[PDB]
Amino acid sequence: TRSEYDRGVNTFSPEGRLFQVEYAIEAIKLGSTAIGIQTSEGVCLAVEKRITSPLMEPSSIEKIVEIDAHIGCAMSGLIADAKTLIDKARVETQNHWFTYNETMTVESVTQAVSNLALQFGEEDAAMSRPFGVALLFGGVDEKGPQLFHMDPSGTFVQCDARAIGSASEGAQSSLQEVYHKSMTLKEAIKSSLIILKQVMEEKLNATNIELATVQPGQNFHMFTKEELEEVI
Amino acid sequence: TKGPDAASKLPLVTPHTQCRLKLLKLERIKDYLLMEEEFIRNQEQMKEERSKVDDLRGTPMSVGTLEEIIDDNHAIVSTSVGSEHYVSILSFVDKDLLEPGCSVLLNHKVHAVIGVLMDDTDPLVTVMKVEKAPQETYADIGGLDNQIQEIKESVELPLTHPEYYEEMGIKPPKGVILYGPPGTGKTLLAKAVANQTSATFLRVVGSELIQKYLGDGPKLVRELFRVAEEHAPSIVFIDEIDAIGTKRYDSNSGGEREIQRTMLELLNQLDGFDSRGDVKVIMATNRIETLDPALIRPGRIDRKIEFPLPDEKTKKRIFQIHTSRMTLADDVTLDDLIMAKDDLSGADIKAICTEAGLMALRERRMKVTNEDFKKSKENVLYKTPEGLYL
Amino acid sequence: LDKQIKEIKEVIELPVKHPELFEALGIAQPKGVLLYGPPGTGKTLLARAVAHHTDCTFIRVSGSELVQKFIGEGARMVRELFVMAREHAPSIIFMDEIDSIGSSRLEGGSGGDSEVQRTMLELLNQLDGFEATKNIKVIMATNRIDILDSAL
Amino acid sequence: PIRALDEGDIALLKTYGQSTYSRQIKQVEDDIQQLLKKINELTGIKESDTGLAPPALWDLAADKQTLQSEQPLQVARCTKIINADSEDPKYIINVKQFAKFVVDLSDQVAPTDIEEGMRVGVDRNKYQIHIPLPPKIDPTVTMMQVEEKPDVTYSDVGGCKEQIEKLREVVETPLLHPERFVNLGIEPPKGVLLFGPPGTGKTLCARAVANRTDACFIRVIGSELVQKYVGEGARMVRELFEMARTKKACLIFFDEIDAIGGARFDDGAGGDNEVQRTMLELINQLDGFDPRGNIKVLMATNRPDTLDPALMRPGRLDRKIEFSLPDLEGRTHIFKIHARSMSVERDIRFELLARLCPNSTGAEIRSVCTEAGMFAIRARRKIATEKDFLEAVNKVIKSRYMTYN
Amino acid sequence: ELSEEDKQLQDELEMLVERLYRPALEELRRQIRSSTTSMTSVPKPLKFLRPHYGKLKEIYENMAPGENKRFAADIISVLAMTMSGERECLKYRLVGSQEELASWGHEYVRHLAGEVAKEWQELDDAEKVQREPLLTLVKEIVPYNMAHNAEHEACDLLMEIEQVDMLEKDIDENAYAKVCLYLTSCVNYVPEPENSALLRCALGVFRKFSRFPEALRLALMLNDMELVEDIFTSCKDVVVQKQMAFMLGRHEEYEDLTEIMSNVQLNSNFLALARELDIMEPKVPDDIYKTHLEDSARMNLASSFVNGFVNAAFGQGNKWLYKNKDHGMLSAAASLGMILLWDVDGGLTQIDKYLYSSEDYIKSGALLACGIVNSGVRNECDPALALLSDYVLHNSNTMRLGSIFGLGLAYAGSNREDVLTLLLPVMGDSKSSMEVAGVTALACGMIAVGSCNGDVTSTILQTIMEKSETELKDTYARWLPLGLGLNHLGKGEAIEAILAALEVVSEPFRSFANTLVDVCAYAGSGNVLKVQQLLHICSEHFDMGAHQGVAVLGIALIAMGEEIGAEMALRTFGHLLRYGEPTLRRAVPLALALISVSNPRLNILDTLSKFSHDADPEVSYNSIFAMGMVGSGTNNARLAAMLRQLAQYHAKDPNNLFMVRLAQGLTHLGKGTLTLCPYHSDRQLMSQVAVAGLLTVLVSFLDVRNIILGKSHYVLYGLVAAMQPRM
Ligand SMILES: Nc1ncnc2c1ncn2[C@@H]1O[C@H](COP(=O)(O)OP(=O)(O)OP(=O)(O)O)[C@@H](O)[C@H]1O
Ligand SMILES: Nc1ncnc2c1ncn2[C@@H]1O[C@H](COP(=O)(O)OP(=O)(O)OP(=O)(O)O)[C@@H](O)[C@H]1O
Ligand SMILES: Nc1ncnc2c1ncn2[C@@H]1O[C@H](COP(=O)(O)OP(=O)(O)OP(=O)(O)O)[C@@H](O)[C@H]1O
Ligand SMILES: [Mg+2]
Ligand SMILES: [Mg+2]
Ligand SMILES: [Mg+2]
Repeated sequence: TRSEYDRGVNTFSPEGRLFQVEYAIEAIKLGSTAIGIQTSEGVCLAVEKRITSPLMEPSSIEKIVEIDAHIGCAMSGLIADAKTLIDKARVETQNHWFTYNETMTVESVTQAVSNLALQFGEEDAAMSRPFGVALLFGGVDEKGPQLFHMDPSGTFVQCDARAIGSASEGAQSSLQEVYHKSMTLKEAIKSSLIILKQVMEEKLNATNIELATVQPGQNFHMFTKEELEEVI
Repeated sequence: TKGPDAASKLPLVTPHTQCRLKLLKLERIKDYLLMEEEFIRNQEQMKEERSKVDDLRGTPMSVGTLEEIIDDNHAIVSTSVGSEHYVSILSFVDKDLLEPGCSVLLNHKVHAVIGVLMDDTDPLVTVMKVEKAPQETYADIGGLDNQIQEIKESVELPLTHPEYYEEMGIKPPKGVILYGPPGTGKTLLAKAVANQTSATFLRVVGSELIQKYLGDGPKLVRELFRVAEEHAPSIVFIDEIDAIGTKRYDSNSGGEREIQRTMLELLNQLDGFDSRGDVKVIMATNRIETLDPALIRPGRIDRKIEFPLPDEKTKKRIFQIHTSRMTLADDVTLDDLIMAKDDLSGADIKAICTEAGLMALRERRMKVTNEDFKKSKENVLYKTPEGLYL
Repeated sequence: LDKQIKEIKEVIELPVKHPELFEALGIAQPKGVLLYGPPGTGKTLLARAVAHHTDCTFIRVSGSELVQKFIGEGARMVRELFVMAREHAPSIIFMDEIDSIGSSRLEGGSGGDSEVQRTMLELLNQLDGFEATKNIKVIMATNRIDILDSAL
Repeated sequence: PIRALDEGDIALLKTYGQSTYSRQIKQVEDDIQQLLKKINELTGIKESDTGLAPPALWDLAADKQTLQSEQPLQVARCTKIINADSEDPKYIINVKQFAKFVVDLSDQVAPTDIEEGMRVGVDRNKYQIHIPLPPKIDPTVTMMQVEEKPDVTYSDVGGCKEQIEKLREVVETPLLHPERFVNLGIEPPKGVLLFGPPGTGKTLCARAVANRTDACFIRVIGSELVQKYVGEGARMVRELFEMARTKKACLIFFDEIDAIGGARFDDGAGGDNEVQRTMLELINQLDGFDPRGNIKVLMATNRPDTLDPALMRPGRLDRKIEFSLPDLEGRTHIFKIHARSMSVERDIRFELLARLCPNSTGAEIRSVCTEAGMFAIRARRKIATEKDFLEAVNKVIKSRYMTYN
Repeated sequence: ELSEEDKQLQDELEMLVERLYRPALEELRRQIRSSTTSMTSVPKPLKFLRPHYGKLKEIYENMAPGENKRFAADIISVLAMTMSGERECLKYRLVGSQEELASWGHEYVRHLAGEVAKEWQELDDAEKVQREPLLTLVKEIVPYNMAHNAEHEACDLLMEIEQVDMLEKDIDENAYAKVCLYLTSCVNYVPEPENSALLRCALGVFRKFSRFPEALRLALMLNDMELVEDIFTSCKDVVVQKQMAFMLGRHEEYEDLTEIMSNVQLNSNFLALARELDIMEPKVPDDIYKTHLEDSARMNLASSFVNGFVNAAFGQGNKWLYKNKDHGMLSAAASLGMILLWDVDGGLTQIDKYLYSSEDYIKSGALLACGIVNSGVRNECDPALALLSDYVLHNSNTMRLGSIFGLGLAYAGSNREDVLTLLLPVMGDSKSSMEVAGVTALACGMIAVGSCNGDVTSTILQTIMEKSETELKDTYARWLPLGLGLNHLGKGEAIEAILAALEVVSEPFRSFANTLVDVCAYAGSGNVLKVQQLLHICSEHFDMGAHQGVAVLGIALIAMGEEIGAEMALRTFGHLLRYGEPTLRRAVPLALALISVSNPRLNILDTLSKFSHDADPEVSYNSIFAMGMVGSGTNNARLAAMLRQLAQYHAKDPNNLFMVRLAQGLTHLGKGTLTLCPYHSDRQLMSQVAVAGLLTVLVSFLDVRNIILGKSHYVLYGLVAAMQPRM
């Protein structure tokens, strides 16, 4: 049936579906899992790496990348698209700071990255397929710590705790069970690591996971090797 | 459910190289065989009421098909004319063997029940049955070690070790494809299974399930699988399944739909509504990309074995096998052919060996040489533009 | 065509006449020959000469003879032909224009020559397969082999 | 440059380079083969069964049989009692392929028990009626009725809750609680086309309902509906539906119906029109100018894309049910059931296994469990583990992703 | 063809034969360059001088010594070996001073070897003077063979018609793999005592190369204890002496040599290997069975038998023994002693405690327990010997019936004169009972183990000379022949005198005597004439039954070496039971079992199953016990499953159920740790140990209805005496 309705982003199906958009959403699944948490003390991000074998340095599988001094970004999906949208995010944050001399709120930043992900095939901009990447922007704006999830179809929303990636449906349940509002960042780190361990194949061991935290204080902190060992 | 039939195979004298040990062993075979023949001839040559009863039995007994037995001594039978009769039942039948669809025996004149013929298997399937033991044991299968291990797990081990699976509730695989290029051993790995398997082996050819009469194909298939289940814990080798296995399409002709019907009946047999006994299906094909997911499914075909063009070590071992029985010359290093990464099949190695022997014979010699192998390869091999890469 | 005559003679005559040479060498008996060439360079005159000079049952299968309308007929015909050959062994089976009865295995289901393809598959199995042949030689001829199927 | 052996060259071949004990070995091989042939000639024929009985149950002086026999009935089906002409009824009969005769009654005590269709008796030369017989039940029609309940239940069809709910509704609920449908005023649908990707539990659901159903079940063998003798298939369909109507409450389970009837266009399919004809009979039975009775049909077909819209239209198939490549929870459940019976440690992450098997049919989940068992056996361990399962997954599901981090 | 140059060469040959003599010799002999050609067949001058063969032969006939007549013989003989011209002309040529073969080819070498062979067969012991030149020939050829790796052909010449030592003595070194294994196979299949000839030939090869842990096992194949000590003598390395002592037991520094020979620590090794993959678990019969998956004294016996067969020698009784009812005999006491096999330490205590106990069924069992425990282990402080020699000397059954089999268990395979003097005078049993005499013969033979002991042979002969006409042909008197057979194993044709002496026995009996003596004689080696005799003696129809039975058992015993022979015998036995009388059918399962004990091949399993559900209960029992024997000590799969199906089929059949449960117990026997297989070493030894037990078991089961379902049961514990570990 979907032989003439799902081969183009601009041909509606009888249901009213953008099947290329759902296919990009599926391509999100393939990626390595990420788990972002937002609590009263900041925002945490814990992601799984999929190191195939040594001789591939740690600093090429970029799941966490720093967005301004007050946001971190966890990627799930195609790397080229991830680079493009992270670059859009950085240039937007810095342009907003340049023009308004203030730190872009995470709502604004994820809104604008979504605004880029919107223009699939509009003849006023230049892509032709949805940016097949689902991103988590976890930052600290004037409303306290916040965490905003973006899906490839340009939809972004606040999330007090969200997991993305291959381990999406298998970790949303755990997050649902464990999360509670009055949570401290230490609890957030431990809980995210526990859920990652639950839904990974290799044994979590400080060189198959990345961790970062953006706090109402010290900037985005990427946990270093010794800190990884301590937490683990 | 009569029980396994398998095949009768005489023992295999271990030596192959021409040896007085081989002569002695083979004369051992000879003497025991002569002894068996003696016992037979001697005992069966040297060494009433039922006779007259079977005389009363109609001499030219016909065959009908029973339908709706009635009463204790009056059963309905049919005839090969489309007619049917309310025939009588004699006292010679064991009874309880008479079931609808049973091919019964009848008297020429009286047309009574005078037999049950619980042995009627279609000729097109009994000819396909295997009773020879083809001498291709797992010794001439150069390399292919992983494939042989998988096929052994599929076919042998739930016969010679039915404890591993029962120890942990798992159930053995039921089907295995062997798929790959033209000449890899997909049929040798079936021949060797026939050799070492004490279970019945059933030839099958996809081009043999397509029958002229409409609807006859999806009855020949049922006959085949019913014979397999009834007659043995057996193995069914559908060679060249690409003869019927093509993907089901809408089609607009009669023949294509009939072939698809044969496919559907095969699938219903492999995993239908009811169940499958201890029949293990081994299928063969040159292209697996042109088959229906219905039969490539992992419920009817639980294992798939590629037969990739053998690698360098396997190719070496294959030259070893197919030259072992030849008078080699010391000036022959079986590595000139190995090193070259030219597509070489197992059949291609066999043909190279044969052709090399032939070139020697033309040179008036009976022992191969390096130049002879070179010429054999060159005149045997049958069959991306430069600079487009690198 | 002296070299071609010598090669065809080798493959067909030498085994049936003198199997002992092959046995002593230890090499599997050659089992089939196939002829290339433009239209008018032997490829059936050689078959005619071989038939005229052979002491074995010569048979012809040339043409589209294996392609008959009713399904489940070509495979039966090829099988019964090889039954005839095995019965009257030793024998040489000629097949002119094998590309007709057996060529590239193109996809089927909608617009593929599935029936002639099945005929070819049965021929494949009978030439070589489980319970192979003893002294039946098969000669094939084709004016252009390019499309002739790899399994054959 | 090429030479052919001739004259003494060919004898020197096979005489010169040779072992002195070579002709002897060849001769003994040849005569071993010939002795194999001779022994197979001496023996290799079995007396067969032939249905001969054991003793103490036979009969001697059975000549009473073979003195009174041959009754060629079953070809008698009275079709017109000729009005009976009051006295001298003068029955008529059809022996089918043979002929149509007009016949009398002989030795029959009650010359009324013929009922005008009662499958009467008949003699060979003179066809006088002798005894009547009960109706005809085709052997195939009676064998199609699944009598052995399959050994599956509605707790092993994993990963399909909605589909099982719908199937259970249509098949069971009207049968075992008719109050609700009548009370609420909805006539329960009768007809369900189970479709989906090849292998998801379709036949398994069919088996489960067969196991749980207290009603007639007919596993219509697809190939027992395409015979020779044009019209036989339609007759088979009619007989199946007649047997159904005879039964109180019926569940027919036409499977692999893609064989029985796709489109209706002929072009070159004129020779294969008998299957089309039996398919038309199936339609007219499923619904036409006749109440169908308590008959509910669960057709199955992996490809409901070449089926005839006449058969598909929801006057005959009411609850077309798709089976979906099970989601993560369903895959969890399938893995869990298939590993229930295995020797697997008490700490395997079956959630993880479900995640690792994307868009995998339950058939492939079964395969993965069994290949995990195979790997455990090959390693010669009495307990497989999550690592063994992962090896099985890599073996089955997939059979480089450097850009989907 | 005849290329121009080829025809020129042919014309040169024509001129040479048509044409004084020195150039002719020179060029004609140099034309054998064609044969010497390293790369060629079809030597052209051979077959080019085909029409001239008669001319050359007649010229040689009308030739006299001189310049010619010397090198023309070479050409004459090569043209000969091509066609005609036998060893008369061959050796005339060789006397022509050309034996080197260097100027000739490997083809001529092999043809010469064959020609020498065929003249040797054509000749007899007369004209032996010609042999000596031919012996020098063979001596000249063999080095050429060891040069050009024709080791098979050299060994062919050696084995040819006779035995030869010079070559395999002078067969160099470090290249003996062929002369070792290939001649081992030839040995395995030889038909004559020139078997033993090749045996000590290979032994001499090993000795010359100073590496003989293969002549180690060859010693047993050589029925020469003197050769056993001869091999034991050198033993220059204590390290290999240890392994030799262990092998001898399984089949300088004097402190431990005798200890290892007697196997005082084999129990320790067995227990250590049990700890390795521990299975130590006192069990319950149902688990060996699966009755949950579906108190007669018969069930007691079945449970005891299965439990003992499974937990044998694991050191784990009166409480469960007490359930006795007539046939509730010493079976279970023997079962406890067996579960305590080879555990003399606690064996003494337990057996004493359970011997100071109730009536015969508790003391005879204790004595059998002592003996069966002592089986396989010896010590200077003889155990149980005092009890056996002092207790139970009165004339009666039960007591001595068990005690003598216990003594046989204690000291089988020893040929010890002390126990021989204990048992031979006590063999006098016309005073005692018939079964007692039978068991006395059993123990005497089981100790003789083919010793050819004249004294024990005389005892058996005099016992059988003591003849009661009605007693002989009733039952339970065949163990005199059994003991005679055990006293005489595989000695070859050295049985004719015994056969002539026995030929005085009555006609209806002594068929068993002759057949069992003959089979206990030559066997395992494989003699086609002998198996012909066995098959024919089966084949005479009798319108006796046990005579064909012993013949069948003999076919089994003889066809126990060559696996090729074993398979052909499987075929023959299928034919036998198919076209066979009920006695023959009953006997066939025993033969199948002997062919494949504890080696459960699907073919034998299938055939026995197909013959199981038979109208004759005796046939059924034989088939189900054959199943047990094929599955013994393997835990094999699907044997238990099909066997439980058989039991459920024979649900209410008492005897069938008992025997099938015994078959299941055999199936789980030793939990795999013990196997009944003979041929312990290289699967190539008619092991004097456990062959006596197996043969006794099979002879007894030749008639199961009378003895097994009678008043005796020690057959099973004889089979246990045959048992041996698989670790
Ligand atoms: N591993 C192997 N060792 C030796 N011979 C091999 C091997 N594999 C293939 N062959 C050759 O394969 C030939 C038989 O054909 P083979 O089984 O390879 O055909 P296929 O293409 O796999 O199957 P099919 O016969 O169905 O077309 C035999 O001559 C044998 O020489
Ligand atoms: N080398 C040749 N020597 C003799 N005659 C030849 C030769 N080549 C072709 N011919 C002639 O060709 C005819 C033989 O037909 P040919 O064998 O070429 O046909 P074919 O094998 O059936 O070919 P195709 O498939 O192209 O029809 C005869 O006229 C024969 O004289
Ligand atoms: N969702 C599922 N729940 C439970 N078992 C399943 C499921 N999917 C597949 N299976 C397994 O697959 C097998 C059942 O396959 P089934 O016969 O139902 O397939 P099908 O979809 O009808 O296939 P076909 O296309 O051949 O008709 C059983 O092993 C069952 O365990
Ligand atoms: Mg093949
Ligand atoms: Mg032509
Ligand atoms: Mg199905």
